[PDB]
Amino acid sequence: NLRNKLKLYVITDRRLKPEVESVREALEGGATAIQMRIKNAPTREMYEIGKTLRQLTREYDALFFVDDRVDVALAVDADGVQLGPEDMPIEVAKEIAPNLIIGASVYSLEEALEAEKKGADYLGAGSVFPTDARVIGLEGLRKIVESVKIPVVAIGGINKDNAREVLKTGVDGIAVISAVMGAEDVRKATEELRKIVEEVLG
Amino acid sequence: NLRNKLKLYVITDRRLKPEVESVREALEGGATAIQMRIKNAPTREMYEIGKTLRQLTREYDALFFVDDRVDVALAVDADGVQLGPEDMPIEVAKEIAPNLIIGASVYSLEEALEAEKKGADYLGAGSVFPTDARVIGLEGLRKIVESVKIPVVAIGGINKDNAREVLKTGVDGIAVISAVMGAEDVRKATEELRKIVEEVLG
Ligand code: NI
Repeated sequence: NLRNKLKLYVITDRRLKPEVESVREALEGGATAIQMRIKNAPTREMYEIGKTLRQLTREYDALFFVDDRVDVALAVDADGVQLGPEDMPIEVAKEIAPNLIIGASVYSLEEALEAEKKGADYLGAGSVFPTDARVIGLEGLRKIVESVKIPVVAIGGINKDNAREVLKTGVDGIAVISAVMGAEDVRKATEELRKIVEEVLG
Repeated sequence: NLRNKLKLYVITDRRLKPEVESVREALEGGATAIQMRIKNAPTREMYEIGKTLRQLTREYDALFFVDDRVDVALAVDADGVQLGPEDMPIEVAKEIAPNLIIGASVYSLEEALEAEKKGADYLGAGSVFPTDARVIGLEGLRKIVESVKIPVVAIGGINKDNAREVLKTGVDGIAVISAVMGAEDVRKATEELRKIVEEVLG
């Protein structure tokens, strides 16, 4: 279910590659979850791209999340929304969007446990490595994993050279941006990471 | 109902004045509707300000709208959302937020008729005068008024000097930004406009 489909979590970055093409390649390569993350674009544009990503993810039986924007997630029938300290409070998103899966970006053990208490469905725990400027490291990531019962996706500076050490901490998934989106060959970059995920998680 | 509460429609602009302070003064001055219009702030901030303006508007029995953001409108229990060409499509907004009043920003007769057809509850028809920079003029405003059955609020370049001529096109209300938010005394500017509105519309 959710826990399994969070294993390889790929986030868009139009600074690096256009969303639709890059998501297609990531999905070809074995991404199990996609997050649309668009910093500054009109709502209509977010909606149109979101509709396309919702179709592609469905074609590959992948989960689809939108960063921040609950309106957009609702409008495109996304599986969920990712929420951080500058976003809609968890309890409020839950009220207005009771069927969305809520991911919470957390940067400390206190924040992890609080997000879980407020009803987050999974955590994005970071930043594991330098990339909020807070860096939790492998040690901090491991402590969050040990303390919470909801799924935990590691994030922050994760790539093929460190993915194994990250996955050894007990997380359910890794989230990547640059490692995939900034690659010369997006699909191959994703395949390399998915192999490591399969190797460590089983 | 809606039609009577659209008569003096005041829109925020933090480029001129902060929202909470200025909305209090406009409500004191007789604004009947307030629209929160914030560019480039975090969702958390939009939510916090929205909650305050929701409370304020209720205290003065004024309607409360949010520009663009259906998520924010839902989260703060606003009365409605205003939607333009770069925003969520009307039909989609109605699907995800079936209890919100929908205002449509329209800049032509075709846009007016299409928005009404799609189920807009009222129109923001403009720009009447120079202040999306499209200008429709008094004749274009009148034509819209003659052609649609839903309430029409005029917008764009409106002030105490041209407000009567605008009101004589048959609109249900006037929307102002600079005339009130750019005034030295926000309350007094709003009082003046409200009087003009009451005197023409009766
Ligand atoms: Ni390909």
